[PDB]
Amino acid sequence: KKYSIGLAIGTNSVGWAVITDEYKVPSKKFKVLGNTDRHSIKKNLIGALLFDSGETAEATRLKRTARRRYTRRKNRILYLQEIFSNEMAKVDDSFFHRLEESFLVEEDKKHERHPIFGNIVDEVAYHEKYPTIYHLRKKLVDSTDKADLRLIYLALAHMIKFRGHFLIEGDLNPDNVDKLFIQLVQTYNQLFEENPINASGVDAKAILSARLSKSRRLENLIAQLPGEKKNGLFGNLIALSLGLTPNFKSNFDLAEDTKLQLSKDTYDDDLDNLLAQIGDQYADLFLAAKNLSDAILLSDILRVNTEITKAPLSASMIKLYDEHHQDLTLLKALVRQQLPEKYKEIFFDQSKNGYAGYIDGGASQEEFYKFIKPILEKMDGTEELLVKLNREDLLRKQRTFDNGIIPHQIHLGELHAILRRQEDFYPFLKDNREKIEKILTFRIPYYVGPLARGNSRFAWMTRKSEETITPWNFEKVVDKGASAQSFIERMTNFDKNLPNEKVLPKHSLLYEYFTVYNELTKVKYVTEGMRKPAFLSGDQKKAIVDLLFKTNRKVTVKQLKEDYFKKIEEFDSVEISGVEDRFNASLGTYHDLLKIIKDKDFLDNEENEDILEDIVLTLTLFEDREMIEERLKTYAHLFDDKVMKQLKRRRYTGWGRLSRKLINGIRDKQSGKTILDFLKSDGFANRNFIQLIHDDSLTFKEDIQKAQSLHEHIANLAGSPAIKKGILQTVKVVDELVKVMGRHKPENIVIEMARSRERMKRIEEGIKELGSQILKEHPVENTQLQNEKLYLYYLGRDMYVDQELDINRLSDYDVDAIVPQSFLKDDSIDNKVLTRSDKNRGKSDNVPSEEVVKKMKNYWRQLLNAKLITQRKFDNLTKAERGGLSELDKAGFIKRQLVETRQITKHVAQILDSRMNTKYDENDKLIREVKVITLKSKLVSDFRKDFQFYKVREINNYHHAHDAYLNAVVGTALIKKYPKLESEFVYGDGKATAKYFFYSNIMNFFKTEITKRPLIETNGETGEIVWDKGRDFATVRKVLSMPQVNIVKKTEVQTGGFSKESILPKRNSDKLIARKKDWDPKKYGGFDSPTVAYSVLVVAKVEKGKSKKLKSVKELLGITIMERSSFEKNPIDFLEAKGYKEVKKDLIIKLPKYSLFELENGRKRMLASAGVLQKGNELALPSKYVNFLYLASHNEQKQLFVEQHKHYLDEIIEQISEFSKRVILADANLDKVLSAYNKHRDKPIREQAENIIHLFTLTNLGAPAAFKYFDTTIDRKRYTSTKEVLDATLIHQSITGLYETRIDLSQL
RNA sequence: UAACUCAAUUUGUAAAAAAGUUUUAGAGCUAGAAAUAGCAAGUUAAAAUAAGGCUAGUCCGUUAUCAACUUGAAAAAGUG
DNA sequence: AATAGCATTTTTTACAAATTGAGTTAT
DNA sequence: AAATGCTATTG
Repeated sequence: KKYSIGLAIGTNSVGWAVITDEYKVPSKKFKVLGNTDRHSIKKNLIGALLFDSGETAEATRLKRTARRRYTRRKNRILYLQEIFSNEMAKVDDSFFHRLEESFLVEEDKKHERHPIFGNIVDEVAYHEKYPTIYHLRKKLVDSTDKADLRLIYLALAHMIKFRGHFLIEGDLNPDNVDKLFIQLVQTYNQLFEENPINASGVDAKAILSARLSKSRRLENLIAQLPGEKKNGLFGNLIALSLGLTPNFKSNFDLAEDTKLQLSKDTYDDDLDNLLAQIGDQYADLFLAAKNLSDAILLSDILRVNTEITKAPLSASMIKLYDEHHQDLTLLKALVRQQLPEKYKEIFFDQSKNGYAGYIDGGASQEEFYKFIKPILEKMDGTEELLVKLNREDLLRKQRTFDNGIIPHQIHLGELHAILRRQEDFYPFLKDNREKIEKILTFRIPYYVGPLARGNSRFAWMTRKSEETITPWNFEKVVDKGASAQSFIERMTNFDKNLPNEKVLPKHSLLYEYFTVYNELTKVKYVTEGMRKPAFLSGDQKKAIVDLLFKTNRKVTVKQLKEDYFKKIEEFDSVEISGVEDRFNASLGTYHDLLKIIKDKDFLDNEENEDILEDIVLTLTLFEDREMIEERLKTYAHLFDDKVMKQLKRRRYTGWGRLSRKLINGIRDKQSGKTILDFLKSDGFANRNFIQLIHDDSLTFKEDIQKAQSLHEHIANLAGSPAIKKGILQTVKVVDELVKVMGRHKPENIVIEMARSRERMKRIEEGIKELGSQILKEHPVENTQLQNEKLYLYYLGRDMYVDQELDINRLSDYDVDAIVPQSFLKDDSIDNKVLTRSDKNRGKSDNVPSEEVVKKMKNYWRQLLNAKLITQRKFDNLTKAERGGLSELDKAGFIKRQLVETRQITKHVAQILDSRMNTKYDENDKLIREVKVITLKSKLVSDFRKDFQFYKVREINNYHHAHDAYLNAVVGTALIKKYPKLESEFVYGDGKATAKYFFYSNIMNFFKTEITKRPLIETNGETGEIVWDKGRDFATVRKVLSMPQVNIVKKTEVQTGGFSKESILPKRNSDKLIARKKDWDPKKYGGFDSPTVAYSVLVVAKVEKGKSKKLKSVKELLGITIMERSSFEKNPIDFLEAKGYKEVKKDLIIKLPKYSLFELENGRKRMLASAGVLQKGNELALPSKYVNFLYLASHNEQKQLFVEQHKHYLDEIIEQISEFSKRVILADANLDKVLSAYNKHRDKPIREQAENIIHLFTLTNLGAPAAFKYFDTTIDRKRYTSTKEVLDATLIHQSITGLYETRIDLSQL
């Protein structure tokens, strides 16, 4: 017979259902393979498939890239040791050996146990002399004394091993705050007597370098400068000091929007363009700002002078040490005096987050400071210690989270010192001073990637030499350019219309030309004389470009109607019917090159344009000046420096969507003009790009089609890989159902798809940039930012009257949606305006009145600049003053509310339709045997709420299956009752408020009570009956009442990390796992808690007693992710090695996670691991009870059904008890559930329902979970033994579950 | 459906950084047969950071994909 | 069996591709 | 961001 398919596609569940003609889902009696009593079983063709969320590639990428860093840092140290090799031997036989075995216990050590000197006395003395590595570093930088070759390696290696960041370009130097601010002032002063600025020199070191941020410290630095805008030149010179990218366009009235970034590798190149345009006399402004900006950077990383020591970092680290030494000594005597009884807790007990916990225990700085703060202020004579603790400067370590600020510049400055000292004493240091710096310096560029040799899936570089790559021969042995090119060319699109070809760059002239002449051709004009607006003159367009478009970047219709009509075609008033504002397509690259080339002869002529295409392609391709430099040398012979050196200055972003071939090249023989040249003159047709292709008169739409894997297809979908998993299983589900129907494709298919830590870092960052005074009466809670009344008030200034909404008034203050809930159903937040009242926003029957937009738009551009909300929020917000949600704007919001427009879903549709519709007809046209209907995600949600088919998720997993049914129902109906919409829902080929009245009344044809609808609703053409509100509305009721629903959970081998990542200390346990072959976890610790990949059923024997008497056994052994590859290679040896004797190789059942077992009384179990099970049972509460628990939780007429038919409780609790006692088996907890029910019967009607919905966690399928029953938590009763399963009935489901092989595990 | 303009999320890749943790090294001191007392110290470093693998690279090693049965190296097909 | 503690973090630069949602043009 | 299989301890 005929049938359809419904599908409910989520990230964790594909729901599926089959309906026949009478909206009925058939049963069907499938075989049962295996060795059980059952040969057969009748299942309904409804069900779901559950599965664990698919995951993104980020965690593996972060770890993969982290592992590339570790193996490099190692070779970074190896490069150093290789240098020191031959000379170190002469000093110490095996110094490098003693380091490499540092970690080994004394018992397994080959050399002395003291790594540095190889005996006790020297080593003890080394530490006594230089208590921190920084001491040695400093002393090696200052002292001129010939140093020990081992202490030189140990300073160099420390500087190389942890070498700080590569964020800042160029060479900053410790040249530094107030005495460099005076130089900026005196520079800006003696450039400008006439505009004078002064502040003397007192409070400079603080107002910049205070407790608060860097951006808000410009407001307390620059606003102190009375009669200067901080957004002027001297501000923008203090702006560069903090670390901004200002644009000095206005300041020196320069036409080009010149922007300078100080850390950028482009700044010295960006310095030349501003001085050569402003003069050389203004150099001392930048060359005195970079001094102060340096200061700004160093001022937070180092607390020393540079006048005494040439190692200001290492020195500054010693300073922290000595303060750490003093502050300790003091706090030692201060405890011995006032609280000598609490000395143990603070200095001896590691456990408590005291000092003793701070050092030898796991107490961080933040944790330690939070436990001493109340003991400081109590104990008098600790004034500075609180000042330190409140400045984060109390008892610092030299190795701390906030060492991230130190750039490699600072460490290289010291590494250079040491070498410059000891080369005088060591010949190999003098010769290799280049190499030893370069090991610190060199840094594989991101546009090269893994230095691989055809064995890295991810790599892409090109090898110029095949020899090994070192930091010193890199540019010799790697083709950096070619690699740098391939980095981009392996990601940018091909031409859709010609897949073999590659898209041109978004700023290519030949492209730029095409964009305009496609937008220009359709511009129609009307004057005083003309009677029907005439389209643009094919012949005359070449002037409109040369006159208006080649002249400026932006072409204005206002600057195109006024300039052209009035000065070209003696035309008074100019009305433009094609476009009314600024043109989208600009020739900007023509006006961008014409300023730099200063030749409209070369440009405009274009007798050879192929040279200029490379130039602009190179500017888009690379971002490194160094890369761009060489690449542009090919065309230096035509231009001097100022013409070919400002071309390294120009940089371009983006790629085009169309190739060069298509645009200019692929022509027609009949035509004899390209798509660009045909756009420039099409006579009296002036046809478009989309025209030019598809016009059957032209040969293009053929050429394109004629010149033009499930996993690949699904992979290629743009969408969360989490949804890409539901999509693949959907297609498998479908593939299987079709086979169940004797390989007979369906009539239709209906698809459907659903939709604190982030806050903390976003709010803190925002609170650092804002200057809000949050904290004054807004204490911190890391979690409670998910409070929506708290997140939207804050985001202390209320929206309606532009005042301050109170905390009690923030609960009473309304929250309006940006657009009424009728136009767009969107998450409350990104349209989440809270007003004093709704009566401020205006009429709810459209978008807010112009009056409030006229009123507040001047403030709406003060938070768009602050970037609080997207600019598309301000488009609708300002749409009252722009236009206003018209009766077409509303009809389109009410049409898209039911029609799926999301691209993922369309593809799901394209994929499914393509797979069903394979056969063709007489005239090469496709046969559409199966119709795929995409339905939005609120038809059924309404259909259920409207017609008493309510959903309660908590009860069981049927909702996903039920939805795929309803989705099938509505889908076949809305296609029967409106067949004209098979171009709107199906995949394949005042009147605005009348399209609205269609869309918004489409679903009313189900009803019976609108203000009188007929009983049998029919077709608007055929005599086909489509909905029989008498019969069909009780078949739907019937289906949701069906208790046997096919629920299946994907069986999945586990992948990912070997174990928990925590490196635990040494311990006596076989649960520890060695981090390294010869690293006995008795001695060295390791990991525990490995993830098992899958279990296997071993049937074999094990030796018993000293007799080695084989005793037979049958148990589950967990093959861990790390074990796995070993066990698969040779399962017998792996298992024999485990102690198993005479393994039955035929009986080794592979058991991945979620394997279902049927035990007795239909009690079912899913193995979660070798030694824990989870609830494999699903409870079907009858439909009667479901609708009760929804209303009981929660127009007037069905309320009475709650009070009446009440006490559905007593019978619910029962069904739960009868289930919990049969399959769950959590005696104590079911006795606490009952015991807590009976003592809450005097609690309201709703409350008892709200806790029964909490009760289903007990009976829910999957892992036991804790849950509350009123004010009584109920700890999870887990299943921590698989013994029972070993003699149960392993069930092998098919993806639907309709096919089963059941194996009774009474093997042995 | 296509190009176009403007501004948000999602996905994928590469290059870098700072910590954390683990063992060792940094002679603890007296008093006591010992348990235990008193006190002195404490900030640093080396090395490991998936076990590892062969393709031996300054590469690869945590994504995706997985009922059963028969057939296939696999992909996949066939089976009610 | 009931019971309880446990889980590696954070930061920067560079690029590409779709999507979504406000506009002009056309098939 | 929880959520849930390890780990160990208990009478």
